[PDB]
Amino acid sequence: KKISQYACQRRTTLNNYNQLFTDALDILAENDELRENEGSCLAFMRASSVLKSLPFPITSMKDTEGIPCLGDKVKSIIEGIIEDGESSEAKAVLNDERYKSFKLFTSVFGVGLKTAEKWFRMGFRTLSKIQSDKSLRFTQMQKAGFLYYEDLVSCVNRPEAEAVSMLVKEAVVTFLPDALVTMTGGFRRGKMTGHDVDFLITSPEATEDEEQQLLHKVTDFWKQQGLLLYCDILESDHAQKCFLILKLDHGRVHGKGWKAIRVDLVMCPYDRRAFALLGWTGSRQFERDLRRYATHERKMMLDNHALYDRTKRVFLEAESEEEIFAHLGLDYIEPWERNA
DNA sequence: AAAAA
DNA sequence: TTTTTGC
DNA sequence: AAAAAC
Ligand SMILES: Nc1ccn([C@H]2CC[C@@H](COP(=O)(O)OP(=O)(O)OP(=O)(O)O)O2)c(=O)n1
Ligand SMILES: [Mg+2]
Ligand SMILES: [Mg+2]
Ligand code: NA
Repeated sequence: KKISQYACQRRTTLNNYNQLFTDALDILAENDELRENEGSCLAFMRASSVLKSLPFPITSMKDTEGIPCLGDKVKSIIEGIIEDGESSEAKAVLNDERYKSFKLFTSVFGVGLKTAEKWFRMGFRTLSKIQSDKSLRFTQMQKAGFLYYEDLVSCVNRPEAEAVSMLVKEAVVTFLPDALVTMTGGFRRGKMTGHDVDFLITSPEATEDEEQQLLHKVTDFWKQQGLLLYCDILESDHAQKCFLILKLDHGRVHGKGWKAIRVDLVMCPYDRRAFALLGWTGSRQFERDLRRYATHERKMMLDNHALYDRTKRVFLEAESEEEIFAHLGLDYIEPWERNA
């Protein structure tokens, strides 16, 4: 069986037999993201992804024969881990002051690569020193990121994700009773934890205006209940979406009595719900490779809204994810097998 | 950093 | 070798 | 007026 270089042609389940290798490759990838080396970052993410798909652990260099996305640099890293159970390259990154600061600072909601680099060059090394500084000015996103830091840093579990699903569905059906709400992201792929809870909302009978107002109505409703801790709505991925922080009462889940949860809502037109569901189910790596496969192997363009055939100069229709896979000439990969 | 063009 | 990497 | 939310 020839392992494909594309995550969309691999079944990647949550039982990872090569976490010793992939934890090291994930660290090296993250460091290349920080050093703005996009190419080397992507090569380590693809190597890590292919090893996550293996149905067995790598125990010798012979085991890497025929595996794609493993060049000489990556094979040197694997060799070193086989040697003593550790990666000297990943260990050097874990001890690097810039890397430590970037991981720590970007762990705050509202802090990305640019702000983390700025704070590092200002001489900041701890979150306590950043928060207590009287000259720094924080965005509304960063204020929320610091205020709900401990809750957001400890990730969401499945009872919490299910409790959030109930809250989202309850709010959405009050303004659109025919609306279909689907939990997407990691949790749809069978993950037991996640940094956030994502939802795809669609309605078969809503108007263009009704579709536009739903996220504003749902967030105003939560604001009135005192459950909206943060809200950023992006007007109509070109679909209308919102990045939220919701107050999840402990009583709803099967101290302060509540937990701050990162929630993302995406609203899409009913017809395009298969493309949106596919795009928002992920994983990130699965999505990139789906689009890369479509471009390089089928001369097709795929995105969260549509599938276009560049040769035939026609858009291809789909009522399900299965139909999208069939258009692309791919065997159907179940959501729990997309953990690339 | 790896594979395609 | 140069180009591409989710355009 | 970037910058984050990727
Ligand atoms: N750079 C990205 C980020 C997100 N997504 C898509 C696919 C994953 C989906 C979910 O967004 P995330 O929450 O960032 O992904 P995740 O699977 O849900 O991871 P987590 O469980 O940690 O939230 O959106 C993507 O295609 N590319
Ligand atoms: Mg998610
Ligand atoms: Mg998300
Ligand atoms: Na962040």
